[PDB]
Amino acid sequence: PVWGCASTRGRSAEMEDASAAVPRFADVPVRLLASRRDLDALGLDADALRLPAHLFGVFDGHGGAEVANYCRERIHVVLSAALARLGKNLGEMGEVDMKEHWDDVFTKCFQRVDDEVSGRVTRVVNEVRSEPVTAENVGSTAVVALVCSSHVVVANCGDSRIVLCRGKEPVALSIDHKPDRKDERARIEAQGGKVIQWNGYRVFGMLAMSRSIGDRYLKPFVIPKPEVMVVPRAKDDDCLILASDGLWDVVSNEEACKVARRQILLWHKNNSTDPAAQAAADYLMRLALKKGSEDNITVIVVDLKP
Amino acid sequence: TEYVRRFHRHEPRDHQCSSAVAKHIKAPVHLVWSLVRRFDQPQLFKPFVSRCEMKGNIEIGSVREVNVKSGLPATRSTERLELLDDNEHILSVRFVGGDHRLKNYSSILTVHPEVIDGRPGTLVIESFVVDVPEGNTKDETCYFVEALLKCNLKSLAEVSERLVV
Ligand SMILES: CC1=CC(=O)CC(C)(C)[C@@]1(O)/C=C/C(C)=C\C(=O)O
Ligand SMILES: [Mg+2]
Ligand SMILES: [Mg+2]
Ligand SMILES: [Mg+2]
Repeated sequence: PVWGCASTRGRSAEMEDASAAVPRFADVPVRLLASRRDLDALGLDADALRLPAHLFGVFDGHGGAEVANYCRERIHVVLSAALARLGKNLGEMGEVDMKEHWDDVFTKCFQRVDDEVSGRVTRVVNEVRSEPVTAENVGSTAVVALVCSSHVVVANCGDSRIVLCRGKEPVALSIDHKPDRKDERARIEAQGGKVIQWNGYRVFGMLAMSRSIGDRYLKPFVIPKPEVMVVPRAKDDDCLILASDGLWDVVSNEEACKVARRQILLWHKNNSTDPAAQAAADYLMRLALKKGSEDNITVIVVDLKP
Repeated sequence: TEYVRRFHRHEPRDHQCSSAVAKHIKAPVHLVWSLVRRFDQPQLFKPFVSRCEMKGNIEIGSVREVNVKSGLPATRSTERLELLDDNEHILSVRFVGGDHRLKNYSSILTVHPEVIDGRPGTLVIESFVVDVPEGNTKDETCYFVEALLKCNLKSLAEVSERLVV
């Protein structure tokens, strides 16, 4: 247990946020983490080695909770299977650039779950299902962080956010897919869509994000293509924070980091999830409530120090 | 378009915009109308409606308070029944409240008989006039309202077609 998770309906009537925490959810081929020539100096073969990893995910649903739930139930399974296939294929490739392969695995994973939600591919239920999971106006953000001893790999889709706290300073690991972002607006308008400022910048004046799972009623303008970032860990790292807009709309990255560092430190000075990280997640959830957040609030804190 | 000039001609003032959208439904008129006419249950076909509260029986002047699902720029709207003609199959509504930005929104929805693939079908036409909110163009307003109404009609068609074989 290296994490804590806090969640609340908040001032909203229904709960449409979800989150996942799957320890040892898959084994990461070491080729995606080190080079062959780097492991051979030790006498080890990067192709055979496997590094167990954990998965943490935040899914801000909208128009319903079905898509955030489904993401919470499927992304880690699909991603585990994909990392197995990629572990096999990587043994027959020779030294290539791994970043491309992280993008490949995460992009195909998200796109896969999206096609399942959209009824475009048949899925298993142990039996098969092909009808869409839910109505076409239901969708969900999906920010997922794979953690292992060496790397933190992030796949972001939507307006949820993950912030890495390093050396008492904040480092953003995902960039919100707000439809007014230059590249996002340019891509939407190039495809014939329109971004309208209607209580915020929104796609066709409706959805205040440009990428998401589901929402097949706004395709191809809203896409499930994630932004991936491979971040090597450092002994100077403190912790990781995933959360829905219900936290970042009223709290900043700086304050979130300062707060999380303080909380974990205080717990360790004063003494299933991890008690310290859980304390940080509860304190951030209640801080977002105290700052007047009217959305569902979901927060995950991953402790990165041993 | 012969129906548009008879039931859907608006005279939007200069600070307004007006438009329409249509949808072919592969179902009989009486079924589609039986769904639309239920002024107290718009979530029967309207996909963005989470709840709807209306008191008393349905009559001209009835007001319903509608809550919409997340993923939209507003959360509630207050609407009044202005026209409910069962003989000509006409439904007209006006937005009198809400936390949205469609002030003086008026919509006219008509259901006409049609022949789709040599079988009985329905042509649904919904038109509207609305005030352009500050900081937006008439075109922006129309793309917004048209996106929403296109969703509404598509959903209506799926509900209707799912009740006829
Ligand atoms: C879904 C929707 C989005 C808004 O911003 C306004 C409002 C709250 C009125 C709402 O109902 C509007 C619905 C519309 C335009 C037509 C309808 O449903 O007949
Ligand atoms: Mg939400
Ligand atoms: Mg937000
Ligand atoms: Mg939210």
